[PDB]
Amino acid sequence: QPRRVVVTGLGVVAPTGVGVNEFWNNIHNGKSGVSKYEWGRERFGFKSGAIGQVYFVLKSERKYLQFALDAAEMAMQDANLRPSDIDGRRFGVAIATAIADAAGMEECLLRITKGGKENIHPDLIKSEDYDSFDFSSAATSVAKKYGASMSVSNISTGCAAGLDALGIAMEHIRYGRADIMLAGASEAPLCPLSIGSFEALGALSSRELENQQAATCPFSLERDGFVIAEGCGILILESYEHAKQRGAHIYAELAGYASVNNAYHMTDLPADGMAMARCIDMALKDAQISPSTVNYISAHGSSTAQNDINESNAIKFVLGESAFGIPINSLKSMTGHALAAANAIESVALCLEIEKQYVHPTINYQTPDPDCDLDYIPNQGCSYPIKTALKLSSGFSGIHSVIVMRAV
Amino acid sequence: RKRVVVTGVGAIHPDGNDVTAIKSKVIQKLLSSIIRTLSDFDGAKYINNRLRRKIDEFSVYGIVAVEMALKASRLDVDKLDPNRVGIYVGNCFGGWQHIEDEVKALHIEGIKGMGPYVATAWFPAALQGQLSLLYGFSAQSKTFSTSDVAGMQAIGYAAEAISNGVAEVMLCGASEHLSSPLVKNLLEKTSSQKHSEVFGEKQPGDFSEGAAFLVLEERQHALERGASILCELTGFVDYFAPDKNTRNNTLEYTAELFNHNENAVFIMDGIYDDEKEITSKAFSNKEIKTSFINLRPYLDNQFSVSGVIDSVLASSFLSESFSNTNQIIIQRFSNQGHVCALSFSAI
Amino acid sequence: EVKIKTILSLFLNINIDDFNMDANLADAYDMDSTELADLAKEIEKEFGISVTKSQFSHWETGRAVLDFVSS
Ligand SMILES: CC(=O)CC(=O)CC(=O)CC(=O)CC(=O)CC=O
Repeated sequence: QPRRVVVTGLGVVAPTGVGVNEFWNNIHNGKSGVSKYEWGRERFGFKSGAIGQVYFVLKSERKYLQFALDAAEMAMQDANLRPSDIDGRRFGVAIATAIADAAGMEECLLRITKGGKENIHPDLIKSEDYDSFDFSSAATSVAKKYGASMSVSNISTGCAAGLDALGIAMEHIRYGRADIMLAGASEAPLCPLSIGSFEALGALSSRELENQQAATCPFSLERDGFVIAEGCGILILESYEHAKQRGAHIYAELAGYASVNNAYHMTDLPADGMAMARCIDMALKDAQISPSTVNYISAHGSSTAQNDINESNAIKFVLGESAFGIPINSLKSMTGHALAAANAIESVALCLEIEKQYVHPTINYQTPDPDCDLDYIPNQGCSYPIKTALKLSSGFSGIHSVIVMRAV
Repeated sequence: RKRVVVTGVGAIHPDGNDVTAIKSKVIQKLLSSIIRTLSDFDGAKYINNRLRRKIDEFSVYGIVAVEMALKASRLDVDKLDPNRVGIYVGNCFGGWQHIEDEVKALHIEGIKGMGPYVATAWFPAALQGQLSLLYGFSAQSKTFSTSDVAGMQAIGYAAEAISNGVAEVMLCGASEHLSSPLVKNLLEKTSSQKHSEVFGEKQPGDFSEGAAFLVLEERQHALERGASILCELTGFVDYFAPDKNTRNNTLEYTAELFNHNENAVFIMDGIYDDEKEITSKAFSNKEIKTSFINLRPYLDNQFSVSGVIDSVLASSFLSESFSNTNQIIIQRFSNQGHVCALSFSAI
Repeated sequence: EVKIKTILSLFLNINIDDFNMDANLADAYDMDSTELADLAKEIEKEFGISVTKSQFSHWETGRAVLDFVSS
């Protein structure tokens, strides 16, 4: 009765590239998508001078909704799905986000208060402003466009929301509620409120650098915070039987999913990484796959002091002495951190890696950290035969999320 | 598949600061818009000053609701295995009350304007993390921000997690704080005039803030410890309607929850005018005959809390406390065109 | 001064009478990095002087915060 879940379509809007073809070429060669920005330091007085931008006066550009519609269009065209193939009742959406249209909410708040100086003017509140506060704008808009009548959800579990959307999408297909499922995440956090929030927290990279692209350096001894980014990842998940009947192209099998809590801290991550290790273990039991077949890991790799040590020790706990051989990488070295969107974009990259039997490198690898002493594929990538792949994600409220992907 | 049962419920509302106070008021009322605040409420006794300083009021409402629900369930929380307990939350608007002044001050002063708790206070997933630190619950925990039906999905997928055997206990529910100047002025103006393209025009109604939570747990686990079982969660429905044609077809999936039961009470969304016409026609097709009870005029629009607080009341009604009903089915739907429903059965 | 002691008392949730100014914040009062950043923000608010991450990292005790604001 339980059914296998497979990825038939990919759509991505990332700083490394917009579209599957452009996105892959750049991450293959190890080209940074990180851009230097001026309005952070000059206007607001942030120590950060690097962002992951895809393309000072406040603008409600509706990027969160835009990136979701663009990625969904690319993913549905890549999957080769059309009204004839799609059964509305058995087709559902699951697009996750950490802050949704916070840019639109921030811009609305400052407009109605005239630059945040005065109290709120009721008359200046427009009819269009209410759409900004809608968290599931991306989920419902995509569901409307392609006629999805099955469960439409918006998981907002911070930076683990991306994999959690893929997780609930996998459950819908496996337990026989849906045949097709549009899953992923969209994020647009390059606004002063979002950047200032992390800046104030001290989670962003703040060290003085000649090259701002090097500011994101996962598993390096120099790392001091994550470079914030924007973008969207969309995966067309569907049943193995449903894909074979219509003769669809299969990227990879989404085998298992698991999620736990740290019960430690909201932002800080512990060194031992026991919680993340338990999440990897439960994901493998869920997929019914032995840890011995795992020969590649797409790590979260934010390039903070606490995250990279947490994941390294977590992989060391599960695999043990066999952990050293396994290639482990972070896409956030090129793309930066798109919060919930980063899980989906890395999940799109992971599907392309298994398909093309290639592993993208962790760029900007300077001085090797004595604590982080695993294979991180520094600077130059290579061809590698991936059997069973792991995908680690972490966010606020001590949330760990793992999905197990597999070659068909 | 595993059978899921409700063992404890907790909610706070302008009508009451506990489940018994709310239930007694709505029954009494059963026999331009404003935001209704809580009366005679303070979170000094429940939450310590260190933690309360750094969290928004929506997280405060969530923790007091969970504490009341766990106390009613009579769970030995210390002896419970933390790896087999999860937290499912529904929250749409986040926590603006804690960060509003800091977002405005950022554009005048600079970084000095906003402090370091803006990153954890505002986001909707703050409540699940805050609960997980206090109680130490470590199992699968998710937050939904799907407009209107966030909390309705939270209960349904918390039951599915127990069904598939992910956790034995689940703290599922929702919370909202609408009294912050930004969302207060927004709801008082725009929400009244806005119609649903799928469903139609809205009924005249106010808004109310607060929280509602249920202690869902596996049936054998509940019987093991000798728990006072309120009711059994028998069915969950989660669909979407892009247009008016599919809308009427989707309501027939809500009719399947009844199992052709005549001794059933149907709690309705109560937001939109056309609901009673289209839902009754769907029941007429499936030969379903039930009683219609609307709680929305009395309880108001609470977004994610709406539908969850209904399930809190429905659990209390079925726990040997209308005449004699053995199944209560609650329906909710969004502006964009969701269709969500939960089924609760007696004993 | 009294303006410093009242902040550290409120932020850590300690009785202002029982609070020690010479005691370690990280060890004794289990203070995290976010609370230290939040403390530094309110030093910028009250006194009106520039405070960076390099400067407030050395604030080991309640006497260290007093020695900085004097300079
Ligand atoms: C836009 C603001 O004001 C800042 C927030 O509250 C949003 C937020 O904080 C989302 C979030 O939790 C991100 C993580 O979990 C870690 C991911 O990188």
